[PDB]
Amino acid sequence: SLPMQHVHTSPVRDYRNRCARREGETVFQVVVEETDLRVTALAELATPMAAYVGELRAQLKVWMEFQPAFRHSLVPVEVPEGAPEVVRRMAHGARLVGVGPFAAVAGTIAQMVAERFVDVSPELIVENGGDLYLYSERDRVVGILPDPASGDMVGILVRAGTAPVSLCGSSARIGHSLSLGDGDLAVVRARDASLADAAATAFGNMLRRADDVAAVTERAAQLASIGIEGVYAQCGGRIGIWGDMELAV
Ligand code: NA
Ligand code: NA
Repeated sequence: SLPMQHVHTSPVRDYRNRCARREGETVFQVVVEETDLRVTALAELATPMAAYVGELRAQLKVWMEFQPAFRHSLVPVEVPEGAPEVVRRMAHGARLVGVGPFAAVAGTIAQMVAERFVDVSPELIVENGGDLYLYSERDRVVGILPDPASGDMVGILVRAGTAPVSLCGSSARIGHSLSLGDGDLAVVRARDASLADAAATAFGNMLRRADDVAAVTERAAQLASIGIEGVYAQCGGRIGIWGDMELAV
């Protein structure tokens, strides 16, 4: 789904120094209730991946029973050391940009699923709605939005060697207004998907009019020291880009 879909290219860089074993990439869907993943891997992992997602989901359900204000908080929430990993990572990402833990759920799940299986699939792309986690040794292009006029896809380049990384977008579907120029969208790049996902929410919230685009790229630049690597912001015909954001068309 757009935004954040792997788009197939032949790479200019491909630091896999062997390419025996695995050039064959498989693509499958992991669906567990309302968590819906699209995965590109070197092995067939749908089954163990659904079991793992099921488990992360159970932990959140249990944590929500214990901390009733967690699910709908619009502000940072304190969590103890004994809390589940998924809960702690979302809470931390949300606290860095001053939003609620659930603003980081989808990014957190994509990165954790990816971390759990990268050992058996060193090429691995986990797409969770508008959030995407990538491990890779070649150039990869992550599609953001189509250009209706051009007739084709606009994406962000993740150069070989720079993954693992998150690309997290402020909207999950398109959209209905969502295309190049048209419709509000923030996309955030960071190693920590909890931060990228919470930031995409914070930046999304701040995009109300054209003039807000500059407030987002400026704010993203302020957040470089806590992990923010780049931002793409679109609103009201204005497009602003900060940091490590090279577009491929
Ligand atoms: Na997507
Ligand atoms: Na978010």
